[PDB]
Amino acid sequence: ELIKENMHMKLYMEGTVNNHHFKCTSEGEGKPYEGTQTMRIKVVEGGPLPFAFDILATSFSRTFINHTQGIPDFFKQSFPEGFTWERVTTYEDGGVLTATQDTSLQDGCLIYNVKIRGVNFPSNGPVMQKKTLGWEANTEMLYPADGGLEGRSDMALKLVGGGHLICNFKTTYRSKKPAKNLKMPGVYYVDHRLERIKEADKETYVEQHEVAVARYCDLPSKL
Repeated sequence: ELIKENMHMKLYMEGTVNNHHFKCTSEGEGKPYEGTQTMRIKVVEGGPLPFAFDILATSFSRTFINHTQGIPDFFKQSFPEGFTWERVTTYEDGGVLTATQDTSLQDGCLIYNVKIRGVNFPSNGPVMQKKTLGWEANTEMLYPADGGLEGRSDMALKLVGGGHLICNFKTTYRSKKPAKNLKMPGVYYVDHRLERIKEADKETYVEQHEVAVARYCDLPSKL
C-alpha cells in the first residue's frame, strides 16, 4: 500500500509563543503499524527559545498509531491525499497553544507542516521558567464529528520539584480524501506514550519517541 511497515518523515514547523517567533525542522522514522516513531528536531530560528520545549512535543504524527482489533484507521485511509489536524491546548495556569498541521505524502515520504501560536503562558509559570520534565502517558478519546474525527485529551506535565501541570486539548482531524471513500470508525481511544529520548544544548536539538496504541474499552457492559 501507500503506507509501508517502515515510513520516514520530514517536518517544517514555525510559529510564535508569547511574542517569540521560531522555526524548527525535524527528521524521523517509524513503524506505523507497530505505532512507534522517532523525531530528531532542530530549532533553526528563535534560539535560544525562552519557553520549555515541552509545549511543542504533541506537534511533531497520526499515521503511527496501531489500530488494534478492527478499528478503521482514518489516518492511513486518506493517503494518497493525506490528512490535516487542528488543536487547541489550554493549560490550567492560562497558557494556550493553538497548532495547525498539514500532513502530506510525496515520494514515499511523509511531510508535516505545522503552525503554532502560544498565548498567555504566565511569566512565572514552570513553562516560561523552564521547570518542566516531560509528559505522563495519557488516553486520548476519539469520535466522529461532522465528517471529521475529534480527539479529546488530558495530559500531565512533570514539574521540577515534584507535582504536575495539567493541560487539555481539543483536536479536529480532517481527511483530504472525500467522506464516501473512507470508512469512519466509531467511538474509540488511543493510549499514548510521548517521551524525550535526548536533548542537546538548552533544548536546541531534541529527540522524541512515541507509542500510540488504539483500542476499544475493555470493560464489560450491562447493555
